Amino acid sequence: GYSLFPNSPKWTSKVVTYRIVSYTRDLPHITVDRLVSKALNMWGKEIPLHFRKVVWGTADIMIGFARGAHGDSYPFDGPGNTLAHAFAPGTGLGGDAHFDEDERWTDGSSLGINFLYAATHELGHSLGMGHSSDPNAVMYPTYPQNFKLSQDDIKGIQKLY
Amino acid sequence: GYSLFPNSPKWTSKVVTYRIVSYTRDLPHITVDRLVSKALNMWGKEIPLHFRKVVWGTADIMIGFARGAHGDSYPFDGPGNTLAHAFAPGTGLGGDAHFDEDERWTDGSSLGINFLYAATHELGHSLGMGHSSDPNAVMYPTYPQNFKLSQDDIKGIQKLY
Amino acid sequence: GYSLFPNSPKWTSKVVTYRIVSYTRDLPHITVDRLVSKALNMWGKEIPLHFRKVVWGTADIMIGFARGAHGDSYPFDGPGNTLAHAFAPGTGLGGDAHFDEDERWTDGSSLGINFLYAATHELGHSLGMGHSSDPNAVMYPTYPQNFKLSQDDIKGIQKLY
Amino acid sequence: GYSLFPNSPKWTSKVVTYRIVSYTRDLPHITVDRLVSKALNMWGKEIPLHFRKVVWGTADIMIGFARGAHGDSYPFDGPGNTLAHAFAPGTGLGGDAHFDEDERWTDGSSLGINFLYAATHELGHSLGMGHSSDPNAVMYPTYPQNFKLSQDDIKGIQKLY
Ligand SMILES: O=C(O)[C@H](Cc1c[nH]c2ccccc12)NS(=O)(=O)c1ccc(Cl)c(C(F)(F)F)c1
Ligand SMILES: O=C(O)[C@H](Cc1c[nH]c2ccccc12)NS(=O)(=O)c1ccc(Cl)c(C(F)(F)F)c1
Ligand SMILES: O=C(O)[C@H](Cc1c[nH]c2ccccc12)NS(=O)(=O)c1ccc(Cl)c(C(F)(F)F)c1
Ligand SMILES: O=C(O)[C@H](Cc1c[nH]c2ccccc12)NS(=O)(=O)c1ccc(Cl)c(C(F)(F)F)c1
Ligand SMILES: [Ca+2]
Ligand SMILES: [Ca+2]
Ligand SMILES: [Ca+2]
Ligand SMILES: [Ca+2]
Ligand SMILES: [Ca+2]
Ligand SMILES: [Ca+2]
Ligand SMILES: [Ca+2]
Ligand SMILES: [Ca+2]
Ligand SMILES: [Zn+2]
Ligand SMILES: [Zn+2]
Ligand SMILES: [Zn+2]
Ligand SMILES: [Zn+2]
Ligand SMILES: [Zn+2]
Ligand SMILES: [Zn+2]
Ligand SMILES: [Zn+2]
Ligand SMILES: [Zn+2]
Repeated sequence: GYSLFPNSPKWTSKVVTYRIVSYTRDLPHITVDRLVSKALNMWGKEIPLHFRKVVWGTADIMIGFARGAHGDSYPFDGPGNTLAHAFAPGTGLGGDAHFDEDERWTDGSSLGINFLYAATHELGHSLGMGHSSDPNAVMYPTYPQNFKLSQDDIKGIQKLY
Repeated sequence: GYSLFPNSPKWTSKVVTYRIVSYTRDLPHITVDRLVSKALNMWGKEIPLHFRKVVWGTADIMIGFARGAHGDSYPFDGPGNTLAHAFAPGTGLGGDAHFDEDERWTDGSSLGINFLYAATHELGHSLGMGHSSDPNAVMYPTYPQNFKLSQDDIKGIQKLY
Repeated sequence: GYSLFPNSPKWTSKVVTYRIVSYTRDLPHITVDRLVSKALNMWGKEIPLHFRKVVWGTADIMIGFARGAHGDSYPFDGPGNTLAHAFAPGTGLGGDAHFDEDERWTDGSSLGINFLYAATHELGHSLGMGHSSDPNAVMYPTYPQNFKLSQDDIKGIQKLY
Repeated sequence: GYSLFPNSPKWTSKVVTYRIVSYTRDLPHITVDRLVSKALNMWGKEIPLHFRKVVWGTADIMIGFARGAHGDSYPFDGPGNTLAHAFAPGTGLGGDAHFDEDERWTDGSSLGINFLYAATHELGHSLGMGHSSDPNAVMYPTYPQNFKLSQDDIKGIQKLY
């Protein structure tokens, strides 16, 4: 089933702040804001953890779109191959979720990777979820138009928190 | 000569809807709309199948331009290499035709891949045509300024429909 | 020294038309127009051949910038690697000169590949010049801020025309 | 510790001019101007060398952003891999510092490679500094939100000047 990160890293505070640092030309900013809130909320409603949005400076969870090298040890690689990545809870880069600007992202109304599903998978990592062996789980290692957390996802996040 | 898809998939309804979901900066939207209609019509006039254009939501044939990964298992790969792809008739991704935004497309007045020819080849796949061994056929596996369906193309599409 | 193309292809008419089909965001259109004229003129003043500019349809020498695949059998390849190519005199693609939009081009006032030098090298091919073994020649196989045709370049073009 | 370039190239004049030739869409021009001044000044305050900014033509130190091939023998390579490069003091390309437009650069307020740190490392090369074996040094070979020259950096630059 589900998995966590080596050593079960998790957010230790009752509240975790997040910030959408950069956006994509593929969608309106407000759309990304709403979808990010929804992705967070689907994990959030299952656990004793609260998220607070900030719009400047540093937050526990820094979310953004970027092309190529962007300040961490995992530069993006253009169209295709890697699509996004996120880091387990912790200080610094810990918890951050990055999306490769060189793909095509959609709110479901156009062609593209479904951003809501992608954000839910990545933010799952940002909360401490590893990959699942259950094909129905959002945390399954491979990639949406209509979904919800699977029982395995809920079981895993509740186990961690 | 011509070929179909393994198991002869084809549209079973008298009418098939299509939608141009995303466009290219290389051309005016209306130009893409017209060229898509023409490509469809060249296959359409030869068979008992009708196409209806829609401009929102899902249609049987979803047509669009995209860079990199875009929601299916065949992400685009930047400039060069793969130029486009389309799927045989069926539910979901079936029938869809995608074009790589990282190439240069033309209506024939500039440098670029001839979009009308490319669309006619891809939509051929969207209708259930495989590749032909006849060099004169639009469905020949390799890539326009002035063409029409070859006798092999017509023979194949009529055989399927 | 200099070389021509296998079989000495050359323009057989007294006048050769040319058209700048597509431009680059790196420079003003008029700048590209002027630099192209200058590149042509440096070869032109040495031979009994005249060039006439056209701004629509097809011309003997079609000049343009493009990203990735663009209608011929040599798609561009993104930043780096191939920078441009041109074809020996002849019908169709013959004589055409293409420049990869994924590099940086300059009129000499910024960072970039010197477009005047690049255009002079490519249009050399468009006129029937092959590569030279003389390092001073514009037609040397490898890549400008201040130059003129070398004696080898002049000797070669005059030999062909 | 620190290293210089083979043969200790260095600026021999009391004053060295610099010009920011091209900018990045990632940041305001003035921001790049300020950060470049700061990077120069951190090396400058430690040595008997003065920098003068120019805004046209050629300067000893030409600074700029570029995609792909850009006029030297080291074309950039798209997102990832090489991020930037600079040349040791000397005529022509000597002293120049180039940054790959295909990455993401930041002033520290967004996602991206920290431009101030990157500029300080590259301009270090432009002044004649090689790579250091000291992990605390800005000149360490690998890649920022809050830094200053390390004692090794200062020792090295003072040794050269
Ligand atoms: O997200 C992933 O799993 C992998 C790499 C990765 C990120 N965080 C990790 C934590 C542990 C191990 C690996 C990772 N990125 S990917 O580009 O291969 C990717 C894989 C799966 C999905 Cl669902 C999506 C997306 F973008 F759609 F969310 C992206
Ligand atoms: O269209 C093609 O054949 C191949 C891959 C492909 C798409 N659908 C298929 C169905 C079956 C088998 C392969 C395919 N794309 S390609 O990029 O190699 C390509 C090949 C041929 C042409 Cl004509 C064009 C274009 F874009 F011009 F239409 C593209
Ligand atoms: O122009 C070239 O030689 C090669 C490939 C090529 C084009 N035409 C040819 C005719 C015969 C043989 C090879 C070629 N392009 S390249 O990108 O390797 C290139 C090589 C040299 C120069 Cl000078 C420039 C530029 F762009 F600056 F003009 C480009
Ligand atoms: O800057 C570097 O070291 C290498 C290549 C290089 C440039 N100048 C050199 C002089 C000698 C030897 C190698 C180099 N560029 S890199 O892209 O690998 C790179 C390496 C380290 C840093 Cl810190 C940064 C940046 F951009 F952040 F400044 C870039
Ligand atoms: Ca963090
Ligand atoms: Ca990617
Ligand atoms: Ca479909
Ligand atoms: Ca491609
Ligand atoms: Ca021609
Ligand atoms: Ca290239
Ligand atoms: Ca210099
Ligand atoms: Ca790069
Ligand atoms: Zn990242
Ligand atoms: Zn994952
Ligand atoms: Zn696709
Ligand atoms: Zn095909
Ligand atoms: Zn070409
Ligand atoms: Zn050449
Ligand atoms: Zn450079
Ligand atoms: Zn370095």
